[PDB]
Amino acid sequence: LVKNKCVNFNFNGLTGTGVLTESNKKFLPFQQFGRDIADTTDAVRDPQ
Amino acid sequence: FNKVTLLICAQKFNGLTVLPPLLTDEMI
Repeated sequence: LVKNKCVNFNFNGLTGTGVLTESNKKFLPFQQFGRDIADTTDAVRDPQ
Repeated sequence: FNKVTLLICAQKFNGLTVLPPLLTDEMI
């Protein structure tokens, strides 16, 4: 797992490209995949 | 100014763009 640089991120099968820095949202513990206004995958829990 | 007041970079991340004015306030 690599961070802080553009990769074609492919997490849990789901994909996309961007620069992945950190996280703060603290999914309601059960929760897995984050979303925003356009839902646009605004987070992911690296599940490695 | 203070009365009339209002994400932005988020919708930017969809193709949005808000070009800045040529006449900034101070000049106006």
